Amino acid sequence: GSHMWIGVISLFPEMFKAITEFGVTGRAVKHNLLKVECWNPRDFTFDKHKTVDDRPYGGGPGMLMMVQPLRDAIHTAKAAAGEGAKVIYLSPQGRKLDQGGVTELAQNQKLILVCGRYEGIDERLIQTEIDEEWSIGDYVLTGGELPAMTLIDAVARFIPGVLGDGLLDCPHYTRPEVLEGLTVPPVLMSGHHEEIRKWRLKQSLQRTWLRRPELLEGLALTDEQRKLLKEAQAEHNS
Amino acid sequence: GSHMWIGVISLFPEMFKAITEFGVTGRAVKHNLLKVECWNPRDFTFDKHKTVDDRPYGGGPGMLMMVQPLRDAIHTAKAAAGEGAKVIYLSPQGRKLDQGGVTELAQNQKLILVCGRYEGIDERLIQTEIDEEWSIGDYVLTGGELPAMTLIDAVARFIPGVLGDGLLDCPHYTRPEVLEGLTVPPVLMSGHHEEIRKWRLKQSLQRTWLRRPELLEGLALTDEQRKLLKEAQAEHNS
Ligand SMILES: CN(C)c1ccccc1CNc1ccc(C(N)=O)cn1
Ligand SMILES: CN(C)c1ccccc1CNc1ccc(C(N)=O)cn1
Repeated sequence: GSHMWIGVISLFPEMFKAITEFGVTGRAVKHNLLKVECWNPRDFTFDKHKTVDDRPYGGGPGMLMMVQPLRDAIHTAKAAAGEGAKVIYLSPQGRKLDQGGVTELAQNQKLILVCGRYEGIDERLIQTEIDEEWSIGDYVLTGGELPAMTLIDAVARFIPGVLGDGLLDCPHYTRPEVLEGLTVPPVLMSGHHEEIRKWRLKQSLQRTWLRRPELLEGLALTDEQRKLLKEAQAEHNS
Repeated sequence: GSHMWIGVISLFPEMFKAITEFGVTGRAVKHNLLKVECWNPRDFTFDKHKTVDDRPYGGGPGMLMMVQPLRDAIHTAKAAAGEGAKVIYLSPQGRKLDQGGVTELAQNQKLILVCGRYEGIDERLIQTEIDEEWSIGDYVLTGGELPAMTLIDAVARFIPGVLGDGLLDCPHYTRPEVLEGLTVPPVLMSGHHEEIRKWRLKQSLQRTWLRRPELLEGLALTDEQRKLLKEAQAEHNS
């Protein structure tokens, strides 16, 4: 339907089984809502030892991905994608991912995700082959595969059929009714649908204010949200 | 040595093969620098259908993780860890991970990572069993397993033997010397070690200023960094 195709360039394509074989994303793949197709630069080498790294000009302790096998793998993925695939490189230098960015990326029917290893890739391939650079957060990983899988999982939630507002989630409770002396809030047992809705929203506002108050500055709260937030801050200050 | 033990509670422990079987983290596991041990709540069920989810009090469309199998799995992991393991729950409601937070977390010799599925876990288990909540970024995933693997990979880079300053990385170049008409900066072929160091630092300052200027506000630049940043901004404005 609104299915999504994701090409992946990675030296460790088997890592992607973590999303393609399990849970909600594994079901999306099995039901053809999400297709994930991997190309490995190692298969595009020609020397006897299948070399995929190379030395940086200028010296330094690290290696980079070797240009030729990576470029050839990218070209093959682009040819398989046909027209209109956006090519994304995952790196700490990229645009910081957030939920608005996920929903932007989810608009593409095709994406190609390039997973860097070693110290990364040659800057000229970014210029010539990459459309957008994205980061999953301000921290350093050993390769771009976990960022690519994170991005796939986040976008997959927007594909119609895969599943069944700016604020943090409210607390949730399940059985039993008392757990190490802690009881479930009585409103949640009241059956009063509207009191339950307002309690949950007031809790989300309170938790957002206490934990991540900067997230509130970016929202235009509704009148109801403004009132419940005021109530929660009054209670907090009592 | 400074090895690290990470207990994981997950309904999909096989996802963790993505970090334990491949690349730098797979080597860390093989060489006993990193141990990752998984417990699955499904193995702590007692009904015929091995039920691991439960309905939220108050209604709503989602399910939560069932308390009893999850609590029992957590208790088993804590007993295996012995004393001093910090128990972390991965969620969007948690403290936002960044590199300073990774280095804080890397100080622990033992961690237990609880991976939520469905709409998450009962709030009272957070109160009774979880030490810290952490988020990998402001976006929603289908479970906490990719956040846990991201955290493991980021912390593993701090374990002595696993591998071979606030700014984004400089561009890097490898063979060939000309690539679709784009040449390598001559300084990197100069062999002048000190000119190369300064060029790389000036590029990191320039890229940080242009892409993520808020990161600069949190740094106390050195005199040399202040001078190279000034030079880069002068060049940019020429
Ligand atoms: C080895 N490095 C630093 C590297 C350098 C450049 C590109 C890819 C990599 C692979 N590592 C990544 C990738 C993404 C993220 C992120 N925060 O999105 C963190 N680490
Ligand atoms: C299903 N949800 C929303 C959920 C709710 C609460 C806990 C765990 C989960 C599992 N999903 C996660 C986990 C972490 C992150 C993150 N940004 O660190 C994103 N999603």
